[PDB]
Amino acid sequence: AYECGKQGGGALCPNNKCCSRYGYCGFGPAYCGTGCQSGGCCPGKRCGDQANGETCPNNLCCSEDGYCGFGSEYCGAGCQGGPCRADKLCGQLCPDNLCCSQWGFCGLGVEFCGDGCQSGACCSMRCGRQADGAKCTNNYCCGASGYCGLGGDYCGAGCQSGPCT
Amino acid sequence: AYECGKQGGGALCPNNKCCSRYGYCGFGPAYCGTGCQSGGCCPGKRCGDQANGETCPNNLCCSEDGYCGFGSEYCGAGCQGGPCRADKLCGQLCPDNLCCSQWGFCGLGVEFCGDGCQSGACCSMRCGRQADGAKCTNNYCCGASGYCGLGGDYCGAGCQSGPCT
Ligand SMILES: CC(=O)N[C@@H]1[C@@H](O)[C@H](O)[C@@H](CO)O[C@@H]1O
Ligand SMILES: CC(=O)N[C@@H]1[C@@H](O)[C@H](O)[C@@H](CO)O[C@@H]1O
Ligand SMILES: CC(=O)N[C@@H]1[C@@H](O)[C@H](O)[C@@H](CO)O[C@@H]1O
Repeated sequence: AYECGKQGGGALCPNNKCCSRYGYCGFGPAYCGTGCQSGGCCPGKRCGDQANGETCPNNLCCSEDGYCGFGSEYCGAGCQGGPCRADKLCGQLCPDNLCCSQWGFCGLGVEFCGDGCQSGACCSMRCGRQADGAKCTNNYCCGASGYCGLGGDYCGAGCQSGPCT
Repeated sequence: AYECGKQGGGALCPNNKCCSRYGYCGFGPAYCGTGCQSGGCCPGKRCGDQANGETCPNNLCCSEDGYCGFGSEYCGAGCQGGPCRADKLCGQLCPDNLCCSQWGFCGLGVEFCGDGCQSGACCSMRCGRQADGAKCTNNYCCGASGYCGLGGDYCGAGCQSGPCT
């Protein structure tokens, strides 16, 4: 019956819906208040230096104060994670599986994850016996066909390297 | 069994994991490629004026070209949805259940959702008998104890107004 959070296999709710302490999605104090696991919690979840490095769920910004949210107070000056307004440098893996572009910035989409992607959720990174025994980054699995990724297709049967099986 | 997407009751994957066309979470072409439903799809999902006004899942930015991603190319100049680097005004709902602050900016966290929150995922917006008949915004439900929210706790038993079931 569960939808989200520790009860629901770590799933997130769509459209910033809060995951309650009990593992269901909604808005209002029952969901977003005490025990809120993810989504638009109020107050925001604790993040960054103020929670042992933990990033914000649902790609929220981590404020200078170490709360999760959106707006200039969270993403602007002093932002310490999520889609901060500042460019995010890498080369230092990108947080939360963001791609590190060939030019050393974090992002998602083909400019980051496509040609020249260094690490993170690259579109098409080759590995294993199809790529000279090359390893995957980010502790991803090498799939049977010698592509990097995660999930059963890469970590399951035929997995060559990384956290197989 | 299913984790995400249409098969998984609309759930998102954590940490920008792609939801495959079959409703499981992963990375690599099988998850992020053709039929990717959410997460760090490659290419990015279509969005905004190239997708009938659909917003990006997982609070990705919608680029001026109508793709979902992160980085300056997506959130910077031309950004048409998600956590764009530009401040977002409201007064005129916010997208994606973001709170419209008392000052007329969209965001999440207490500065937006707390005291003076006009609409969206407000922390504690009063409604119903306890608020002299006041209506919720966003087509939220007014719960039994007179707060605005969504989910079973608000739309279910005791729901006073909005789309009660
Ligand atoms: C794909 C990539 O890494 N692009 C970056 C861009 O995100 C960043 O804003 C800019 C800063 O000068 O440098 C590059 O163009
Ligand atoms: C395309 C898609 O649904 N991929 C899933 C994969 O994520 C999952 O972990 C595995 C176990 O069922 O096999 C599937 O095909
Ligand atoms: C809580 C709130 O609405 N704060 C906004 C801030 O997010 C925005 O960047 C600024 C623009 O001038 O106006 C206010 O300070």
